[PDB]
Amino acid sequence: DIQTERAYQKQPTIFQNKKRVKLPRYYKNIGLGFKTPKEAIEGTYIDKKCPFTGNVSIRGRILSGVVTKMKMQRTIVIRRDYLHYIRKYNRFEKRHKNMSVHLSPCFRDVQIGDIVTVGECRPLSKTVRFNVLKVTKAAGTKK
Amino acid sequence: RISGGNDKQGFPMKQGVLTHGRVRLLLSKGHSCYRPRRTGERKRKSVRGCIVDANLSVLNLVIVKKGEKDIPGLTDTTVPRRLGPKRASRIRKLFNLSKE
Amino acid sequence: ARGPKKHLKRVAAPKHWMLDKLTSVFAPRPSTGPHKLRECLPLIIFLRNKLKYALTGDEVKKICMQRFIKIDGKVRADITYPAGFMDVISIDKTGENFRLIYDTKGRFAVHRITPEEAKYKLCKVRKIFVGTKGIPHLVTHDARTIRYPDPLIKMNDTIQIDLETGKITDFIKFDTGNLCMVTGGANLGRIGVITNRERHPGSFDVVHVKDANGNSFATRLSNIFVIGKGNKPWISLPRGKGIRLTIAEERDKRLAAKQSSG
Amino acid sequence: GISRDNWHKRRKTGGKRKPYHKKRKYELGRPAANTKIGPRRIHTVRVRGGNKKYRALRLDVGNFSWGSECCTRKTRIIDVVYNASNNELVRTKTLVKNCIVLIDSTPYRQWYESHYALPLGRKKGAKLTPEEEEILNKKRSKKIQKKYDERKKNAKISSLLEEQFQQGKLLACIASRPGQCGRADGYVLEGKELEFYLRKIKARKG
Amino acid sequence: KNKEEAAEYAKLLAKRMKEAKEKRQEQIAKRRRLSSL
RNA sequence: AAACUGCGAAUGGCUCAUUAAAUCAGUUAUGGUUCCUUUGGUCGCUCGACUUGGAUAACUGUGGUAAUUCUAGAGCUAAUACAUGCCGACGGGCGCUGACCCCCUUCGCGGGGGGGAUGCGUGCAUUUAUCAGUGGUGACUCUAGAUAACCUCGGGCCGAUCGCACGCCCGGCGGCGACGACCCAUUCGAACGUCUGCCCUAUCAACUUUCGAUGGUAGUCGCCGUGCCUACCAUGGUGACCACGGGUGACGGGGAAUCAGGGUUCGAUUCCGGAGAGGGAGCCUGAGAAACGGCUACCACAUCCAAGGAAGGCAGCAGGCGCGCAAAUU
Repeated sequence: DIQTERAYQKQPTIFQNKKRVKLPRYYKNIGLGFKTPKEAIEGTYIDKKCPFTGNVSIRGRILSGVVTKMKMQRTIVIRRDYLHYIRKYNRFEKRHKNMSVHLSPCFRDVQIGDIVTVGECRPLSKTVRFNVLKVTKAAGTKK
Repeated sequence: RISGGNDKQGFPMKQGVLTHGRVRLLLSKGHSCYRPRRTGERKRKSVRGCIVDANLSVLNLVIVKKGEKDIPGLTDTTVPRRLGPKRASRIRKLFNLSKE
Repeated sequence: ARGPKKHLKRVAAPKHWMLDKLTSVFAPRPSTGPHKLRECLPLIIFLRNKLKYALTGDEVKKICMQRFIKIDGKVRADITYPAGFMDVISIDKTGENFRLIYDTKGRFAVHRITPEEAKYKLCKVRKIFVGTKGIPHLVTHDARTIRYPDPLIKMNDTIQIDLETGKITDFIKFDTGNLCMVTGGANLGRIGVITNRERHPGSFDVVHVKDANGNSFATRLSNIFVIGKGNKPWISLPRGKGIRLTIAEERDKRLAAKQSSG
Repeated sequence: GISRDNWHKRRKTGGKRKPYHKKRKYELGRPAANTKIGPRRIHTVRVRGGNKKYRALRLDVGNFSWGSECCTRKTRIIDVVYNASNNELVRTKTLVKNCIVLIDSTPYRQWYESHYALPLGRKKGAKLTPEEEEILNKKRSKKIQKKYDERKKNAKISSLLEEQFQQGKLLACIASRPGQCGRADGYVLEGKELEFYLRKIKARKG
Repeated sequence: KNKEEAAEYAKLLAKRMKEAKEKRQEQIAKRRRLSSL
């Protein structure tokens, strides 16, 4: 499956050339009461940006939003809808911000509609400052 | 020994610049022909070359080899060395003092 | 700006100094030191504004350079030295000794003490780390880095330190029931027993504090000190005892004192 | 100069910015070190905060490790073999981080032979004729030879290492950033790492 | 100063290692009491 | 006095041209960074000279150019400038090495349990790899420990520094400071990130993208996080919840005027933050500058000139011209 890229793919912590006569996996608890998924601990994949099996640290803000697009490699677009109070008219207007968010392949069962929970981490890329922390599937969607 | 002097527009020579005209040179601390004012200042001056032409004001000449003749302004009167040594080691070397 | 600021505008100065707005454009910018800009009381402001020995700032030069003012144990010849919380200002020729503890109104009170009291101060620990060769180091609120502290001293405790040596004597654990001077926010100067530290992982931990009169309030943990075991404080308190009697109580207690004293 | 500015770049949306300020200093770029194989030329920089940074421009020695059994020795780098960045930074013999380099083995071979007392590399028939390490394959007491034999139970080397050690040239991976630190340190490839990189050398080469 | 502080902490740390072992052995004596209760 | 050295000159002051998710504001992060200074740690932890070396300035002398805060040659002479380097603590530890050696068991081979010379290496910082998992977090690939090495000649530290008061001690021991110094911390910040918030415009409806647009992977660069930049990839990213483009007599805000309650208009202007020093650009020094009462070009303008050359930057305080309806004392 892995070693698709030009360079070799491995976790930088775990050393895999102890002398013999399966690769042991590095993982950590993310904190803030979030359970690390079994897939992250069990998995074969390597992703440096995963908040369970990568070099990224989650701190500051915890947001949530509906998944919109799962198009490009290892990241998705969430869409955070909110109601901005204009005071003159004592009314609200429906606004949205759609942030790019990195989606660790420990979360495999994700569909466009699932309410994803994200945590602020160091800038992964030009537009991405959030990794995914857990996934709740859209209300009803089981079949 | 020719130690080099001034162009007839006044611009000083530059030790090892290897031309006969004037060059505009980006000078710095630890250079000839340039005293900097601010720490790190790096002005662009005119300096005359090292090749001696008939396009000079004054040459600076330092006589190394003492010849036959006495020469009336130079070797007639001796001016004694204004200051003597200050550091203890230099005094110890001058007078040939021991280390006890 | 393209480098660090060296001035401080009088109107930009922290409110608790109680500098006016007609003497000058500038306030004294505190010299870099143990305490923060917004939390320190500079020496000049403790000499010419509060105690009123000096009149000008050149007077404070003529007092501090004579090596009389001994802030927590050591002589200071810097007119803008940041004296801050719990620090002991010893003016030796008058035989006077002051501890910088907050009045229940935000400002630092002038609180005189006994020289026997002046020998020690009380320091909130900021953090603990383990130094170069398993050596436990210990950083306080006035940055007094202490090597080899007692191992039962944790992050938010206090330590009664002797000024003449700079060694710990006794330490108050951050536990529920212990006295608390609040050293930040709206509740600045308030005194009361710690009731419930409420943990907020990733965010700031709020800490409820019940008063001596029962007027319970709350604060962010970072703004909270501990001054005593249970109800008994380890310092002498400034008059009012960190209660903050209300504007109505202040008014009728001014009226009562204004008539009764005469 | 050569700038490291976020503000010269188009926004997420695709709309392009205007500069509100001119190039700041703290957005330095500096030209690439582009360090080569050769006799040591390490220039120093002065960087943000009056700190030093060691521009390697030529670098040959490197403190490479042999993780399998913990030893790490200063060794001469001989070639750049493969780079996962560019195919040109192999043609142009440029040491960068995560370069694959041929290094000498003789410090590692001297160690292996001065710890396990087993001739490693070295074809059959080809003896050590000068009599240097024939002395350091024998000549113990009773219980010291016993200790070496108890240790010698765990001296099986991999087939790939055993083949590389024969040529006197191991494959190692630069873990340092020679342009920054001025060192060409790293680790010797073993196992599925070495299988992967030998397949990539074989893929590009033939 | 380095030597005296090291010894003076070593005696204080020793004292708190005896306090910690008495607390440890009390909670393992409570495990022997939860088998007895 | 001068002069070398050190420190500052990156603050203050001025102005508001540019700038419309920028700036700015509230709100967090820095477990992603840097930090002169102060403050407190640390500063015989390394097992390996009672003080060293060459200058250079001020000074004296010889000048040259029409001219500059221009500088040249010569003769001396200092350092907390510039280098260079010990003794001490210091005697030994601790890891490998391993000659040699004593004992117990087997009649003996063998297996264990003790001392063991010489040699190697050793501290904090550095860079890489490996092993175990003191104190700490909500979470570290944290801090600390162990191993193996490295340690740049454009070079980390480990004090060749200076003052007051003088003493004790059959020559040795010390007080009160000053300055210096690697690293940790602290203060002062800075820098880049989080969340949410901006005027008019659709006679601007699709825009961005193999001269990087959004993302992946590996480097380079950078103080560090990041398409910041390179190489190979993937085809993304944004928009009728108004993107994208254009305009603004647009620096943002705290605030100002008006005012039943809602509002409307203003904010160049003394506090905060940003920006710029005629326009762009590049850089030296330094902890901090892409500095302009620093330098280097180009463009525009303009000064002095023996016509060879040199010097300039008031959107600092005054003041002058010009521009204007419009604004003060060299």
